[PDB]
Amino acid sequence: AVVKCKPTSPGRRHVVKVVNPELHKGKPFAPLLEKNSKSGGRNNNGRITTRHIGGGHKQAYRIVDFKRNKDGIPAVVERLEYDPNRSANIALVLYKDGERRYILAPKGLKAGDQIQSGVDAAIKPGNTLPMRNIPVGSTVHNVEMKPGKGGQLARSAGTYVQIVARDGAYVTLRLRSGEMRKVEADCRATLGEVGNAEHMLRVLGKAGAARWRGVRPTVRGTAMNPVDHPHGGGEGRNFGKHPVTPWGVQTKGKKTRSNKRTDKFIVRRRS
Amino acid sequence: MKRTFQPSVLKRNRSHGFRARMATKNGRQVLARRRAKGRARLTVSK
RNA sequence: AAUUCCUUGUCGGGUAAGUUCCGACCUGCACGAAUGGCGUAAUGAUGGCCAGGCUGUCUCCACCCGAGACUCAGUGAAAUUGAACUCGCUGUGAGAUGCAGUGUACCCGCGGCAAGACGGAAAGACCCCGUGAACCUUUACUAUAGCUUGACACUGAACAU
RNA sequence: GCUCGCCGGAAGACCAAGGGUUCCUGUCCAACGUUAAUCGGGGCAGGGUGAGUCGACCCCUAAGGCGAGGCCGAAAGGCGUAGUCGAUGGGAAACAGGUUAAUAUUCCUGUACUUGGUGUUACUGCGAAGGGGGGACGGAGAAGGCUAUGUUGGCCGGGCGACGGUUGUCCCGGUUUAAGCGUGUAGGCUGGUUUUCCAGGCAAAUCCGGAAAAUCAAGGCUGAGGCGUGAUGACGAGGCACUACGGUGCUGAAGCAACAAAUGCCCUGCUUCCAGGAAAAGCCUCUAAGCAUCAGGUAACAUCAAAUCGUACCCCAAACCGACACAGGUGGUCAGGUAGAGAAUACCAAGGCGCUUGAGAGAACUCGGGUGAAGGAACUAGGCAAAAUGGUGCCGUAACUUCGGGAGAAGGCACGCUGAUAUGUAGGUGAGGUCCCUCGCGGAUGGAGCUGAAAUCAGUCGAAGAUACCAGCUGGCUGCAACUGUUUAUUAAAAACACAGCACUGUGCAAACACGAAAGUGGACGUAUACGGUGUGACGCCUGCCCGGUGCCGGAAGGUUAAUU
RNA sequence: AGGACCGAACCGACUAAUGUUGAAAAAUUAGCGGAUGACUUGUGGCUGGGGGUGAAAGGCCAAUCAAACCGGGAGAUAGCU
Repeated sequence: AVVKCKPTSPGRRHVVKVVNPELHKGKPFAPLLEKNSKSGGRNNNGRITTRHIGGGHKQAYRIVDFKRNKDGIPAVVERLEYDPNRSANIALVLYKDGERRYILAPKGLKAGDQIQSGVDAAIKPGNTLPMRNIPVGSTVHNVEMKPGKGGQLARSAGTYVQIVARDGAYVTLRLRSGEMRKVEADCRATLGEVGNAEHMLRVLGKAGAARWRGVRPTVRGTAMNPVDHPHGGGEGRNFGKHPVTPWGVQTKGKKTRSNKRTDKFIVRRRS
Repeated sequence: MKRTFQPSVLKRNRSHGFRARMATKNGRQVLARRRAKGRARLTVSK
């Protein structure tokens, strides 16, 4: 639920919380946890490769099952859990054979709801089937780009793709970006939308909240000196040049997709 | 005032010790130059 | 106006008196709407202004308590230094302890002051010069990483037009 | 040695780091010590550091490092797998007392404990580089139950006062005792037990997980402290003999209770919140391959072993970092009394110091402070500095406002001591006794004793009662930035930088982008409600006109146009 | 509950005076700010010079920074003193 805190202090005026009492108020499933050490945006050479990353709260990685390859075995949802490694919530599901796994929580999946994977699974939210058996025009998430490797599209809080066509061994998809991409008609997809839609309405309200997420402050570039950034300096606020990345790239319309390897699955790139 | 030298024998030996010098091509050249010069203390080991 | 050169703009407010401050006028030298415009409670070791209280901030300093300064004993530096038997004045040579003229002045210390010795300190940062540098900028020149275009190569097979 | 003064949340005590004999004794005073020096962290010599339980080593891993092969790279070399290193973390066990000039949880006394090896006996399904469990973990907050510790009383011993009084409701001192073993409490968590079955845990599994039944509710785990034992002991204020007045043998009384009480323990708990909170081993179990009148495993007893290195001393400092015996810097632990909200502050205890030049004088001037007639910002760039305000409780409190604030707005009244209410109240604590009982560290009742506010009334002293230290000046107008924050270490703390928020734009994942000749890595074990870049900078009302120029995104008829031919 | 309030430790460094061959190659004294957090701190680790890091000052990178230090090219060159 969305709730606006009261202005009892500067820093709580504009904070907007996304509270969900259905989430588990306890510890997560240990067998599906792993160490996840922070990097600070630094690579094996110790150099900052991605700026504005550092600090934040300690996080343990939940082993989420993006493949959903346990076919023909029903699973019941035990509880919805909070996952710090992603925007969406996860669901601890219990299979009939006694195996437990984590999955992305769809829109209206609750505790006790049954799910199933495979070609003979029912068309209901949470079930994962190859897009060959998914009716055209339906909404899915956690879509595979290559059969058997795992879902890669529509995994965020409230994301979803729409199957708009199915020509042959391929199917066409409307990605949340507006891109019209086509993938093989054997890649698995999960029915429904990822349910944390209110995640977008969240308002951090203060700088420290971003530091909790591991986001370090962003220095503009006009505030720097020319030795540090093209936008550089000047006596006062001058900025008399075309907007440009560090390292000299436009950043205001210049397309930088230079793959040319797929060049086939794209139809309606976007906009 | 906090000065520059804050001693730590562990960091001393790991940074300038014998095995740290013998672990790289250039560190081994340091010892060669100090041996040729005739240094009595090749390193900061002990 | 953090923006107004003319300029202390004009009027009003506040003061006995207000180049600042506040409120209006607009004649905006040269505001202006995300290099954001106008407002804005709260916040600020933030800038400016006005009051009460408070006072040695001041009128105008006085006294007192301590640490130094002063004297004795012990220890014992420093910058500086061409050499010195190292006065004033006027003039001279371009602002004189040292030249000319003249005046004054017994020899040597101690405590104080800091006008001068163009005092000490750092081969002036201003200025100019050097066919000196260094970083920075760009539609200065020449290049270049990168990005990108095509040809050939890795690279073949048939079919149809 | 007698006084005085200073620190006492340290200027005391114990450590790490670091240093490395500065430790103790004797001896010496040239140099070193900012003076003298018989003294010294100085010189010379000698002596001193004793561990199965402390720590390291060791077992285990984090970040990260190295890295067989391997991938990559002109060479050097780079990345990285299996692995192997790497604490700042996890992992078995010792306490008290006594003792040296200098060491001790290390020596001695007493009492203990842990992990292994071997052997004997008895009962036996043992076995992993594998599986599972466990280890294993956040912030804040809330009390409750305890202890350390303290206060008082009682008890024991001593004392009867340099000057009035002091045989009493007087004064001084002491009233200490551990680990371990046993008990398993306050309180916390969890429903247990048996059988059957199973797509899971890379194969298996009696283990974990899952499913369906039956049977009982009392089962278990964890757990401070207390009590008992340890302890007919040790310690013990003080005595009796030796007593070089440097100390040694023996003896050595009381050794209880109540109250208060932690930031420490129960608590790795409980509650709650979002930012969602290490790993591995030891340890407990499961079996596989394999081994079974073996080997191994379990328990008991006996016996052996537990090596090696460190241990002195300083450690907020004269011994470390600062060239100095330098107003500096330096992480952790212990945390007494009175007042106090308090680790502030003042004065004290334990304990430790008076800071390595002194003496005298009592000018100017400087420094650091105190007071000040009348005036009260007239000073000055500027109320710079100084002065002033200062506490608790009650009353009371404006514009404006994002309705939270503003606000401790402003401003006003009362604060001491004594007595009474009440021989010490409300409250808290809680004994004996009584009753119950699944007969226990139980419950109920009971209220002794102890402790103890706050308020009212009356009276009383002083110029002054938040009397000292401690301890907001306040209000009004306005610019800038929303705010908390960040910044030129060493002349600039700001209106600058961040900021939440907003927008544009890029990016479909082998993402864009970045570090890299490359491999690869980060981005991200993320997937457009995501990520990167740019600008703006809470919020509120808004964000207008111009695409000629430059750039960017698109497009095509044609022109022009490289290598090549 | 709080990048909440007052205020020690702790972390900072707004004002003034002193000091300026200082006690100190940036401190002392009196006040000052933050003080559950974008906090602070110990230990160890990573990032290496046209590079790092930077809530951005051209700041910091061993008292040195508009391109560290050491060595070398090197007796650079100096129409200037």
